Amino acid sequence: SSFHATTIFAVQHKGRSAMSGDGQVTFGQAVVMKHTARKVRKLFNGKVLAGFAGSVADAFTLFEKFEAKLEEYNGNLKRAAVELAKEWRSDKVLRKLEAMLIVMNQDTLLLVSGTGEVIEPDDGILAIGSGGNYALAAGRALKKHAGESMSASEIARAALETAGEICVYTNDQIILEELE
Amino acid sequence: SSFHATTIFAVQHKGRSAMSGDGQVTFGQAVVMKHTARKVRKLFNGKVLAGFAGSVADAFTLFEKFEAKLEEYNGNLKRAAVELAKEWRSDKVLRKLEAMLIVMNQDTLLLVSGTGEVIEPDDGILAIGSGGNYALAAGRALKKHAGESMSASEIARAALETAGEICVYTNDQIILEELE
Amino acid sequence: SSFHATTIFAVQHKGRSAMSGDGQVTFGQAVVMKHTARKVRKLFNGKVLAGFAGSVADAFTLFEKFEAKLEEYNGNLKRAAVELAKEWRSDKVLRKLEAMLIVMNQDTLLLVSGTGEVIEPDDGILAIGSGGNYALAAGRALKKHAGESMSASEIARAALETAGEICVYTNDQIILEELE
Amino acid sequence: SSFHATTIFAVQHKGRSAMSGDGQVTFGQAVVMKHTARKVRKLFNGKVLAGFAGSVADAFTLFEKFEAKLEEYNGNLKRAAVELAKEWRSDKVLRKLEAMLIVMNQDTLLLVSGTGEVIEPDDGILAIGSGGNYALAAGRALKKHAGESMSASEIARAALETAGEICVYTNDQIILEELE
Amino acid sequence: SSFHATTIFAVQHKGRSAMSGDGQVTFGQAVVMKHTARKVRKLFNGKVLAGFAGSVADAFTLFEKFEAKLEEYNGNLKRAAVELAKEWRSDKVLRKLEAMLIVMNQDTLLLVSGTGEVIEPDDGILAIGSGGNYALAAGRALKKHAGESMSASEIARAALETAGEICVYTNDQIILEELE
Amino acid sequence: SSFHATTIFAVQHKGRSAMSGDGQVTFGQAVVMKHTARKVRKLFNGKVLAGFAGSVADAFTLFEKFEAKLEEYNGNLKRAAVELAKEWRSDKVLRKLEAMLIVMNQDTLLLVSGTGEVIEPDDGILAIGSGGNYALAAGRALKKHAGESMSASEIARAALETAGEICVYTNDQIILEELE
Amino acid sequence: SSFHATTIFAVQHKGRSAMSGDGQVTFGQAVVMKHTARKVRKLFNGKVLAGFAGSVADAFTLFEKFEAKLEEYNGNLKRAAVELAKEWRSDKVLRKLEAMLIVMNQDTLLLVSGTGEVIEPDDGILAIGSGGNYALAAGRALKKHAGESMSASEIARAALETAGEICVYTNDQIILEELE
Amino acid sequence: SSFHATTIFAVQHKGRSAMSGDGQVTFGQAVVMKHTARKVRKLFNGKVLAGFAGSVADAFTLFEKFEAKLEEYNGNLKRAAVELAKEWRSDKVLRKLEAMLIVMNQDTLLLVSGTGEVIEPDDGILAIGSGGNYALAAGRALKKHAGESMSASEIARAALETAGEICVYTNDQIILEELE
Amino acid sequence: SSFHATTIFAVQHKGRSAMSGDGQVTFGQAVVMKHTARKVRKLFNGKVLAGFAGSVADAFTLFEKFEAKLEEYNGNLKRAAVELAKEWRSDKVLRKLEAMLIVMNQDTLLLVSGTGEVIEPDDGILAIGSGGNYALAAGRALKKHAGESMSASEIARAALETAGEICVYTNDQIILEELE
Amino acid sequence: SSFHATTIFAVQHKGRSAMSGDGQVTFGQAVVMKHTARKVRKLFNGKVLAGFAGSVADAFTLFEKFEAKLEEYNGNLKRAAVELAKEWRSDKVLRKLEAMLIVMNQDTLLLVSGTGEVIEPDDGILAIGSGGNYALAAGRALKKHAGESMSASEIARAALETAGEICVYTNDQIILEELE
Amino acid sequence: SSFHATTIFAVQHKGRSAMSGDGQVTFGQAVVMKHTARKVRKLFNGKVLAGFAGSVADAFTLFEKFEAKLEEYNGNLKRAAVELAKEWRSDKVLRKLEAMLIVMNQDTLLLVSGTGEVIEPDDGILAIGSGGNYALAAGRALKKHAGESMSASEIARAALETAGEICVYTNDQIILEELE
Repeated sequence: SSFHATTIFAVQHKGRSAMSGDGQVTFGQAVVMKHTARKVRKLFNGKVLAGFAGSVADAFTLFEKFEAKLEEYNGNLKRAAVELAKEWRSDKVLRKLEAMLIVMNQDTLLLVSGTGEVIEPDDGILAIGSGGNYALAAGRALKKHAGESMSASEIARAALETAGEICVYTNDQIILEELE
Repeated sequence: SSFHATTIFAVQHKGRSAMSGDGQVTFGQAVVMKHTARKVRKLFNGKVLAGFAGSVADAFTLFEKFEAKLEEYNGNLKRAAVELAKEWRSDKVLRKLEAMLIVMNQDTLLLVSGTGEVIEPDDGILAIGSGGNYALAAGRALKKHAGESMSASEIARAALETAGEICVYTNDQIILEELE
Repeated sequence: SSFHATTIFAVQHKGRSAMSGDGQVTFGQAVVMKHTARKVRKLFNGKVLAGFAGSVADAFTLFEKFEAKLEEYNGNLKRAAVELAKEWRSDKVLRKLEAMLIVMNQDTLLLVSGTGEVIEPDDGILAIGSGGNYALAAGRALKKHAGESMSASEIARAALETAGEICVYTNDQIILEELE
Repeated sequence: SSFHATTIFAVQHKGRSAMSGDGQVTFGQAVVMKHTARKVRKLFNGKVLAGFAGSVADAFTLFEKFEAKLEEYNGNLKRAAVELAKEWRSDKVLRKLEAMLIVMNQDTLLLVSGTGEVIEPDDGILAIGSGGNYALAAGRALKKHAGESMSASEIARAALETAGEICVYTNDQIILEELE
Repeated sequence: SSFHATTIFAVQHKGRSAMSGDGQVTFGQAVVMKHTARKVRKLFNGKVLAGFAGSVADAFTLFEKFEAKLEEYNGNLKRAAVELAKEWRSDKVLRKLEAMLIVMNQDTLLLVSGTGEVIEPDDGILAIGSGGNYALAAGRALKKHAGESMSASEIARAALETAGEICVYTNDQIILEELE
Repeated sequence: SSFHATTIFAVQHKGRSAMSGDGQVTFGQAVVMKHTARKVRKLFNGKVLAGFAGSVADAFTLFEKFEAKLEEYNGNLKRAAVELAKEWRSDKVLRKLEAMLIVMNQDTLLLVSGTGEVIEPDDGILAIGSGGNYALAAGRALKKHAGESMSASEIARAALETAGEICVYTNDQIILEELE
Repeated sequence: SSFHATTIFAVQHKGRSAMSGDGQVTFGQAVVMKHTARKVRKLFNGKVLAGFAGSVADAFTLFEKFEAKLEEYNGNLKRAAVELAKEWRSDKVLRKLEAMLIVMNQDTLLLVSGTGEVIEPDDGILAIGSGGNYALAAGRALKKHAGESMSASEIARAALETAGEICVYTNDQIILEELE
Repeated sequence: SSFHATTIFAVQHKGRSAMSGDGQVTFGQAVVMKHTARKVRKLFNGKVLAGFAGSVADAFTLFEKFEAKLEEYNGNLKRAAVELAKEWRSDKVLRKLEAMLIVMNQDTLLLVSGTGEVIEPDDGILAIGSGGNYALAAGRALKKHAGESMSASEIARAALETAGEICVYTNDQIILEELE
Repeated sequence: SSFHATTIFAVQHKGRSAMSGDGQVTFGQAVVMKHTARKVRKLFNGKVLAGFAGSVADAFTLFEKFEAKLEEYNGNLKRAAVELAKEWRSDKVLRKLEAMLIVMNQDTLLLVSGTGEVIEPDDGILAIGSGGNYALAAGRALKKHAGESMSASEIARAALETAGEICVYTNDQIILEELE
Repeated sequence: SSFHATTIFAVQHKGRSAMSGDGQVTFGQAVVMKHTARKVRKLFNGKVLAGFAGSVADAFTLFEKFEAKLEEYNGNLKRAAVELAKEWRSDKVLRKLEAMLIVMNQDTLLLVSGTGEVIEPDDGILAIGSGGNYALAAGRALKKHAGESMSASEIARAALETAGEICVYTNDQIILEELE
Repeated sequence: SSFHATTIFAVQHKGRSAMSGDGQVTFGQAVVMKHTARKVRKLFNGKVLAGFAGSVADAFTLFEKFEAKLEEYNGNLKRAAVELAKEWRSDKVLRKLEAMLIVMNQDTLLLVSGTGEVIEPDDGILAIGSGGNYALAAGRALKKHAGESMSASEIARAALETAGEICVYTNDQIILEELE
């Protein structure tokens, strides 16, 4: 069989911008090889958060094509988001690729898919990978519910946390990133 | 094809005991026939909450065998929980049956399965049916997070709410039940 | 292969109560054997409308069990609806059976299923068999939009009409029934 | 799994020409990621309406090839329709592509398919994406029945409306477009 | 593998009543064991034609249950048709049974199915077994077309004839039956 | 799913040469998008009838390669028939292509297949697409049977007619073509 | 579905060398389109017999490559046999191809396969296509038993004959060929 | 989907006899409902250890039949082991059942299976449920290597420990049992 | 069928660095062809250990690309690890390839996958091929428990040992390697 | 998954009568639970050898029904062989049963199958279970080849031996039985 | 379907070097086309035995690439073995290829696989194709057992012999080769 997605969660609340992801590398059906991996990077002079879901070749790889194209247009996510899609959708080797890409900036927030989708969350919460939905369900849940009572940073941390709790493919060691 | 599960969520917080479920009846792949159904009943002189997931024949049906056996032992869920399992696990017609049964009392809380399982949630949250997990992920999420800030009743309401929001098979019209 | 469901449509608007169904008997993949069949009967001194979907054995058969139990409780659809569910859900031969049952009265309106479901449409339109949805779509659509502009009888007629238009399994010759 | 088609509906009644589509982005089995998206664009100095179904790469992408070839022949839809078919049908990457294209003009109206089909509705209603039929059913149904009673704009709106009602893959927020 | 259906064709034109069937026994995928078999019998003092499709146990077997029930009601096909369905639909061993039963009388004409269907051809042509459709397509074809120019008897003969000509599972040696 | 074949029927009787086809565009399982389409063209100074089955890109497309190669040999169907096969059989994009091509001339008559077959009907009747066989069964049926009593033109018309009558994927609006 | 192989049979007895094949063109599951086709040709100044099985493109096509390489080595079947194998086995389009090739000369006798096999029958009977074995069975059987009693020509004829008898895919009209 | 086995491990080293099992109740694909469950019981005046794997109905249920037959023969595991096999293997409801049974005594040690197997480990380690092997691997491994260095109790504990490490279906909270 | 992975195990304890793998070559379902093979090589002036899993072509092959890129950056595993990933992940022929690569150095330790993953075990044990987990289970288990009590070399040896015990795909003859 | 067959080999040479079988209990795909099991018993005052293949419930179970019926006829294997078949073939629970039964006497030798076969080896060698064929291939091999050079007893021993050597599901610890 | 492997057996005993293979060409499921074929060749001035398994195109083909590369290194099997693997593993057309290659020399002995394996039998016996295992089981069997009592040459002969005896896809006519 294959390696399982990592779970990754981005959220944007009261103008803080945040991305949490697990470390759990779940190989095969059931086996776990590692308990920690970095797939949330900081891109472009800490201006963007991007987490990928996938293999660190694929991972690294996409990332730069997002860079390249971010410079290639001086800060416009949406634009570069797109022009990557095009690039990803077309490339033989990545077009087939399963996972997605979470990109966000100071302002705004994007799902970006092997398949050439690019998605914009109405409510400032995006989420990918194994437990995705579970954390999505945590995210949206908290924001709606203890927006005032908690933070950006915090809400995301927690997303993941809940995930690992319902979710076999998600684990307690969380990486956390925010912009300034 | 078949009718989809309803989603139902029970939770027990700061000694309030609560069960929310959607109404959405999703027939076939995609079609929706109704937007309201009662599958959360009050059982045994408002002493127990029980929601089922399923068909109201099956529904009604199980319910009474839980009654019958609740009287048959003067208030002991666990006991009756079990002795139903036995009964359900064995019966030709219900043993095959898909969904589960959420039963709770003043005190405590149980999953009860066609298959003769009976389950006890460490953290006082149980959840069944379509969006289950999504609401489970809301439940556990809130409790952990705005326990103080919100209620029994409330937390459950909301579970469902979030569900319908991620979940195609779950819908906004929620039934709510609590004991005293 | 098997014979295809017939399409049947019931609706209830400004106090008239109505059931339209096609005649198309579509055998096998593609073949059509007949262009007319009656599966909408009048039941219980023209007090109820019921159409079934299925085989006229199964058809006849269910119908009487719904009779028997309608008398068995002096006009209560819902009640008898149910008690049929029970009976159908249990029976070896009818439990497995595919199609559902539309039953409505002066007052009110029910889906009733081999599976032990019994369903109540918030908005007075019910629909079964091949083109079903197509006509549910038409139903639903007419009422919201030309409630004023058209009738019970007429709205039902049309549903089917539109069905046979999109749907290869539904055909122009429609049986129409109403109560008084 | 994959993202679900969006539902799009075009219709043409008493000389107004109209395109409605939902916003529901339904990822995976059941999950919903967004509630709004634009895939109905205005093309060629607001002379044509076109909605696509698909991914905004694929979306964008097709659209321009339909531009390019619309100019390439000074207003002839049908012509360009075709010549696109050809181009789409051949291209490695778009040929396999799932969804279709609705293109209409002042005058007339076209389905255009990855497969090299190009389709002309006898009755001025075309329809794509998830709930499609549901809304085609509504479309078709409205026009036959409340042609008089309602408009272009309005009939299209409603289609979608009814869709989101039966259909779990279609949602209430509708984008509406007409030409002059 | 299994033995293939025989093809059988009944038709009723200008008040002559006629049933043709092939002899071809096609075993396994491709093999042919026999070239002649009688599955068209005369029943009830040459009052009825009945052909079955199937095994001559099953064959013989059904036949008598049609007899029995024909006497059991003094000439009413429809009635007995039905009451067989019931009987066939229910019996463990015949309910599963694939093929159908063509029954006709002086007057009228019926398909009768393992599944408890009973069918009435609007246009006085019925047809079962391998080439069914091909002969159905001959039948309906001729009647519509050289009604005047040909007979009952004749039209049926020919049905089969055409069948064997398009159809691998149908063969030239035809049995022919009519009533007086 | 996919668009269904159109049905098309060519026949050659008492030296008249004729091609009928339906209009029915059956999309998806059951849905119908259009009720009229031209896929029977006149080719080569009304010297040849050719109907295709398929997409009008594919359609148009094949057609010209038949033209081109018909000129390329001054009237010899068979020859050009073949040399197309070669061309079609080899081309990546059409070799996979499902449907076939009916070509006929003043004299004679050919099936021509994506797969590089080229076929010659002993009896001057060819037929493709959805109801094919049903009309084939009508064709061969009539000719054999009311050759004298009817025409080229006529026999073909009717083919289709019968088809739509047994066949869900075939519809009453027929296009008719003949040479002089 | 696809067209069915034609059955072809070659045999070599008391120094006569013989190839019989049917004419039955069996399209789709069950349908028959033609009753005659030539796929047994005479090659190389009536020095070789070869029948193919397949499509007359593929047919023609292979044949010439066997020509070309027969000249390419001045009468050596086996040699050219092979060198064809090579060529066929490699070619993208013919490698995948289903059927095989029977080639025989004055002297000797070969099976030659899309797969790069080349086969030599110990006992001078080779056989391909639908009924093949059936006729190989007949072949083989005749020679062992009425070698004396019958001929080359005759034994081959008969094979096919017997084929069309057991086999639905094989038919009575046989093409016969021998060398001098 | 279904609930996942719990992992249970028994081992027997330097005359102590030991059973460890996790608490993880893993429902569905990925979900976890509980983190604690007891399926290791003490049987027969703390004379036997037995853990089951399964549902606490099935669980309870088997257990007693092993009681009953343990008394039924005054301490002989193997005997009763068997006679249970027999009983389990035969019973309609338990025969199909998935999981196995670990039974051990002062002396000795048994696998016992729904299938009528009864197994004796040469080396005193037995193991069932989700992570099983993982822990059998750990078991086996510890004993061979740190027999001296560690205990009964301890070796068993650890097995599970290591399980929950590799295995997503196994979790940290371990129930531990030994006899005297 | 195919040849089975060989089992390979690397571990790193108290600064010794170790790789054990079996010799069992298990062809087909059940068959064993050889009992010894070398797929653990010493790389880069005995500075690295690497074992592959696979075919000695694939084996050899990968190995050198890991050489080449190890030189290509003067001792940095991780770096070269990656740059290999890239290369492997991309290459048509190696990308599809099943097995992974274990690479470790004086210092540190890597999984490297045809898929473009590159993995770092928190606890210094890595493991591939047939029995893998079994030995990972043993690995992991030994270190936690008899770290003190045993060595690098020894712990690795044993892993495999235990493997061949549970695992039919792993066998007693172990190749052992360490660096200095 | 399931437990794998044991391998068992019976052979009869120069009037010695012998049965060898492995011990290897291979659970699941790959896992091995035990290395020794007795499934070769001596029956009927050491007059018969019988090995079964299967579960020791099933095992024991069959055995006695062979006993019972052996007494029930005073020494006639064949007879009792048969009358067991009947018994086994019919019984609901054993008729489904996979493995077979090797029975032999002073004289002669029998395969006896769940399915109601009873088989007699021409050459005095029978063999069942995992490696069957491999040992069968050893058996027949030796006898043919070093009949003189080796024994009954010996040849069988060895069978198994070879098996475990090619065969993953067969292991070195062999049980051996002979009569006098 | 396809042609079945030939069986081929190489063995090396007391310094004689030997390769036996059957002739049986088993086509399709069950059919046999030929009873003799040479796929064991002598290569390189009778210095090497090589048998292939497969098609004589593929066959011949591989063979020379083994030659070429054998010269290309002056007698080193292993080396050339390998460098073929590389070549075979990579080539589009042979990499997919099923069977293997048995190569041996004066000294030593190799399996060589489409997949880029190259294998070395510990015990000087290799075997490929249909009955492989059966003869493998004979080979290993005899050597172990009547090494002294029989020869190289002999042992191999016999392998095959036994095969054809258990094995449907292996036949009595054996080709035998040895070096000097």
